[PDB]
Amino acid sequence: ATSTVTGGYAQSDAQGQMNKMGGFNLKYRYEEDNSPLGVIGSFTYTEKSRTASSGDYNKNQYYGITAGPAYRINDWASIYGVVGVGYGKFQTTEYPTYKNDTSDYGFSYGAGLQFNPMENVALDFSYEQSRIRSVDVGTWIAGVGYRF
Repeated sequence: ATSTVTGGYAQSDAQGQMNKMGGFNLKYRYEEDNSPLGVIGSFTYTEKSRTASSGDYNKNQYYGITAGPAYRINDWASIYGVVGVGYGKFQTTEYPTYKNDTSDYGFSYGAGLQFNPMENVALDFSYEQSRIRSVDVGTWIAGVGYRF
């Protein structure tokens, strides 16, 4: 058996919305007891509550639903390119008007890389990019956890 366990942050900042890293990631992987299979799936949830002029809600979230198996290359490595989906949500209006434009899924892809130097250290790294109306966005997850 093994359990990768990880401890890293989730950032998503964009050319018009510097939504600070107010979120984490985690992952889970089983080994199949009958094949060298794995899976990975990160989840991220960032939030930073926004007022401070007079009361203008600038709510959004960034979350990245990541999915796919893990492939057994040769020796001590596993890579898998995966999908992700990274977009804003909620809106900016506050006054009785509504505005509702930027809130509908984009397209992303990532990779699952998963590395183990030690027996209480594991680290893993993914990168995703999205293009929301020509707003350049960056998303990566990195950290350090433990190794079971």
